[PDB]
Amino acid sequence: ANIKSAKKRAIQSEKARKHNASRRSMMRTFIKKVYAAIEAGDKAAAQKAFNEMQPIVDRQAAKGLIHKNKAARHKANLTAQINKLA
Amino acid sequence: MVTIRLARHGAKKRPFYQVVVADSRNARNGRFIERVGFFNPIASEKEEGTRLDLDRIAHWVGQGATISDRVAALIKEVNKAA
Amino acid sequence: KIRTLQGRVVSDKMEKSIVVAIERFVKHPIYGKFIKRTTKLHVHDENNECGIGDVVEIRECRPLSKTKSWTLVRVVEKAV
Amino acid sequence: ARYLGPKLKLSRREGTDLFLKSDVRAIDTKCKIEQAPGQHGARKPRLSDYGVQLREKQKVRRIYGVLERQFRNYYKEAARLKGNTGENLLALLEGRLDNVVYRMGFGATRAEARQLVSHKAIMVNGRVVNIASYQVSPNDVVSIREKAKKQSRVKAALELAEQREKPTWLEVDAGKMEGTFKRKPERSDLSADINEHLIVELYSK
RNA sequence: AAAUUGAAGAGUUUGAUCAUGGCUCAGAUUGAACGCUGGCGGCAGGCCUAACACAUGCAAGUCGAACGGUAACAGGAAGAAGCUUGCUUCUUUGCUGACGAGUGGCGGACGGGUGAGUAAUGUCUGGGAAACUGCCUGAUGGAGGGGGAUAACUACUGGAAACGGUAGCUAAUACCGCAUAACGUCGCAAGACCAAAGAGGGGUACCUUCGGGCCUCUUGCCAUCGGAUGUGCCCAGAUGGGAUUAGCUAGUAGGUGGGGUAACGGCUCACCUAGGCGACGAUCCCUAGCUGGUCUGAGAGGAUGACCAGCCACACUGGAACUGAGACACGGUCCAGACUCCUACGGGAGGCAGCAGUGGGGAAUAUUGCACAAUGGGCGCAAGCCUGAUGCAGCCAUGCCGCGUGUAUGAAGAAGGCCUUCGGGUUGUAAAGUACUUUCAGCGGGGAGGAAGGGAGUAAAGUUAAUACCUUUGCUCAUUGACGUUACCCGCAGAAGAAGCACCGGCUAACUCCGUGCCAGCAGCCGCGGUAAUACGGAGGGUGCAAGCGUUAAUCGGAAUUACUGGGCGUAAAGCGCACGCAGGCGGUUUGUUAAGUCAGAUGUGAAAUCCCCGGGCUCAACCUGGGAACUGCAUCUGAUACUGGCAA
Ligand SMILES: [Mg+2]
Ligand SMILES: [Mg+2]
Ligand SMILES: [Mg+2]
Ligand SMILES: [Mg+2]
Ligand SMILES: [Mg+2]
Ligand SMILES: [Mg+2]
Ligand SMILES: [Mg+2]
Ligand SMILES: [Mg+2]
Ligand SMILES: [Mg+2]
Ligand SMILES: [Mg+2]
Ligand SMILES: [Mg+2]
Ligand SMILES: [Mg+2]
Ligand SMILES: [Mg+2]
Ligand SMILES: [Mg+2]
Ligand SMILES: [Mg+2]
Ligand SMILES: [Mg+2]
Ligand SMILES: [Mg+2]
Ligand SMILES: [Mg+2]
Ligand SMILES: [Mg+2]
Ligand SMILES: [Mg+2]
Ligand SMILES: [Mg+2]
Ligand SMILES: [Mg+2]
Ligand SMILES: [Mg+2]
Ligand SMILES: [Mg+2]
Ligand SMILES: [Mg+2]
Ligand SMILES: [Mg+2]
Ligand SMILES: [Mg+2]
Ligand SMILES: [Mg+2]
Ligand SMILES: [Mg+2]
Ligand SMILES: [Mg+2]
Ligand SMILES: [Mg+2]
Ligand SMILES: [Mg+2]
Ligand SMILES: [Mg+2]
Ligand SMILES: [Mg+2]
Ligand SMILES: [Mg+2]
Ligand SMILES: [Mg+2]
Ligand SMILES: [Mg+2]
Ligand SMILES: [Mg+2]
Ligand SMILES: [Mg+2]
Ligand SMILES: [Mg+2]
Ligand SMILES: [Mg+2]
Ligand SMILES: [Mg+2]
Ligand SMILES: [Mg+2]
Ligand SMILES: [Mg+2]
Ligand SMILES: [Mg+2]
Repeated sequence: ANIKSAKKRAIQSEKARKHNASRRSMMRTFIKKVYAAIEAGDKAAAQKAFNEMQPIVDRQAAKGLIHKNKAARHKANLTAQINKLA
Repeated sequence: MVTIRLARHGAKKRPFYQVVVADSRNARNGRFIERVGFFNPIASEKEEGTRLDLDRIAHWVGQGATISDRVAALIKEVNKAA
Repeated sequence: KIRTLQGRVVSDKMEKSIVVAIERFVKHPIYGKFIKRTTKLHVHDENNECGIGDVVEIRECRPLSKTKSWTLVRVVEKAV
Repeated sequence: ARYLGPKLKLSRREGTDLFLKSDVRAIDTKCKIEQAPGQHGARKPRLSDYGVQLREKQKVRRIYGVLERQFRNYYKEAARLKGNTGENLLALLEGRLDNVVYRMGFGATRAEARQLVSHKAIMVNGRVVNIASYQVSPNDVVSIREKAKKQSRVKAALELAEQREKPTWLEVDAGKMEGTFKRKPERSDLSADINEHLIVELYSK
């Protein structure tokens, strides 16, 4: 890039991209674990995974990696499925 | 940020500023929410040099609009003249 | 108190939905002769209670499908 | 931007006195007024209605020293104004500063009055006005400036002024060389051989 | 009170007439181009064609009051020396004023450009709910205690360069935990869970490791709920041409459920149902950015969308995501392509549809200008810095408006030219001469206004422990203008520096002579020209416009010649060969009811500018501007029930 601020913005955007990718992948991993627990049908294991997942999505939403609405939607969906499970 | 500022239309070497309330991002002589008076720097001294609808100005200021230095100067000068 | 349209059901072969035709008089823009114009709207019909030809009262709502944005408030007359 | 050529030629073409000379001398002692200018002036033209309309417009224009563009704008303004279109056109024409100066008699002719206006010799409300087409309004005071009041031509012109008919709607004090435009002149007080309705037709053909 | 007041025809078919009918002209307007000519000023305007390619220089930075620091310059402090004894000199010391590079915060998503695409994912009008919203603003509370790094830097090192690579070092308002938690999120509840950052100014005492702690003020950070602004989304109507395009559509149409989004949603899936659109024109093709508006028109309309403003789309072509409140991003990233360029041939760089400018295309469209003084915009406590936005200047008669190019007198009707039936007539008061003035240009002198502010001191009121600091309010001082030698005013000189273009057969205002001889030539149509041509060319005279005038191109008008207002069809162009008949259009008469159409009233809205009315300011006008009318519409509500419609009889 030709402009001085443009170069620095590109560098900062790459750094932020790597940090955000790490944290977002962590959150998605913890969600997919509870989805696999649901697909295995154990209420207890899925509840353990859900109550460990809950504090992390709220913190990432508060830190701006995702929206509060997205975190709340995830919590609502998982609670719905877990309660609807036998 | 809502701001109260002057939209200079006038003519060459004969400016006639129009006090307008607008989003600060829009261009100067562009989209404005509401006009609240006028100011003519050149004055015959028998004309109305500045007219300000202070009530609507206060309404928007209370809502949270900021004020350009020149609009604040105009408001202060008219209230001082009164 | 609520904006509303009135029309007749022209087709009900869809699951939980119906298409209603709203007809109105409009003065022709140039010539002037009042001409009938029709607007067909895909309407949401829970319970599929509307038969073809029925006259139904409709109101606008949120998008319910790709095309459905109106819901049936009441049936006015049915099975003419 | 102004007609500078011979003046009596226009009067000969229009077939009447246009007051393009001071008047001190009878115009028939200065030219063959009753004959059209040119090699074939003696022949008489069987003139069409369009011809007579054009001749009427040209007569008024050459009386007031106004060119076609300015006269067209005057007609547009008169048509816009409320009331009889021809009458307000005549009022607008008679409201020119040079015409007012000539009526008050500071110039022997409208051209001399126009030169007086142009050369910073006329004041309106104590302000120097140098534009010929300045519209004078009722209750205006037009005065000769002190510095230009000693010009011999104005003191000469006041005699011709007192020898022609005195307009009703102007009050002129010749001693102080100041005058008051009391009111806009009506149709009846100015000459009745101007067929303004011909001009109204010409600007609607 | 006012918001209108408003409409012209002519030539041409025939031996002559009336009609039908086409062609042509007279009017305005232009982002105009060309030809002849050309003084000044004000305002406005200036690649419509190649979104063709681009040399060069500028168009996005800012904060030391977030931080580590000191490369540079200015100090100081130590510090010896030249030696004049401190007049300087070298050397450290980020100790100070500040600041290159760097981390970090905010801003590059605004401002500016263009109209390729787009016939509806767009725009205009009117509605709506299922959403977000940096900075701004109101309220309510918090603001605890830790941790591991990484730039900068140093060392080594690859490459021609671009750009890198390995190893150590340091900091924060960078990053990550842990504590804390409701009116916040999830849930029916029960509960569960979730955050933060300091910095600056001053300081009575008091403690102190002399750093500070501590008090106070200002600003900053976190959470929730609002306000406003902006944005995303949904519906209806409107929004070109073609029917020598009649059928189109399988995520297509709907449903259940899962997933995804800030949000509803075939947005995406899995399955089920087999639908959806269309003659009220779907689909397909061609063409085109839309609107307020502009030109024209009496009006309805026709055309049009330059400049100003609102909206959309694009940023070499195609595609994609990331950061972020906001982009799938003009002067950001990655990939592909065509180009152009650097080379060590391995590799790389670039995107004027930003401002000037170059080449090219074309009939045709300008300066590689000055300034941040005013209005805004970004950062900042502020000073201030940046700003080809903007304010101004330069170029052009491109348009509109104004002004001058002299005024008066002047018959010997001079001379000369032209005509002459030879007497004269005409150019013509025209000139000359004789009087007068000096606008504008030229020279000299004065001089507004665009300037508000900001900085320093003072004083008073807050302030709190504090007459500190800071905020507000005064008062005092010296200052801030690109334009600019400004507008404007005063003085000098001298009529002195300044008039062209088209036409003259009829339409259409203005006529003769000479030359020419159906040749040369003219022409918008009718038409001219073959021996006296008012039509060709020259002269004299005249007519119309005027610093312009003519020619061409394009739109409306005239054109009632797409006729809705406002036309026709026996013979002039025009009644299908005839009948039935579906969709569609219309429908006898009475009563009731309905309020759909219709009418009345009210509300909201119809952005600003433009048009119009009454005024105001530039010496007038153009131009700028105040208030109003208007924007004939759309939607909602309450009324009227004659007419049309629905229903009933
Ligand atoms: Mg002019
Ligand atoms: Mg242009
Ligand atoms: Mg720095
Ligand atoms: Mg823009
Ligand atoms: Mg902490
Ligand atoms: Mg550290
Ligand atoms: Mg916690
Ligand atoms: Mg933090
Ligand atoms: Mg259009
Ligand atoms: Mg669903
Ligand atoms: Mg949808
Ligand atoms: Mg196009
Ligand atoms: Mg018409
Ligand atoms: Mg885009
Ligand atoms: Mg290009
Ligand atoms: Mg691209
Ligand atoms: Mg993001
Ligand atoms: Mg882009
Ligand atoms: Mg950008
Ligand atoms: Mg560029
Ligand atoms: Mg350019
Ligand atoms: Mg060329
Ligand atoms: Mg500035
Ligand atoms: Mg710069
Ligand atoms: Mg600059
Ligand atoms: Mg002679
Ligand atoms: Mg001068
Ligand atoms: Mg000043
Ligand atoms: Mg004639
Ligand atoms: Mg001959
Ligand atoms: Mg000819
Ligand atoms: Mg001859
Ligand atoms: Mg000829
Ligand atoms: Mg033409
Ligand atoms: Mg017509
Ligand atoms: Mg006919
Ligand atoms: Mg026939
Ligand atoms: Mg028949
Ligand atoms: Mg019927
Ligand atoms: Mg009936
Ligand atoms: Mg109704
Ligand atoms: Mg408006
Ligand atoms: Mg005035
Ligand atoms: Mg106004
Ligand atoms: Mg009825």
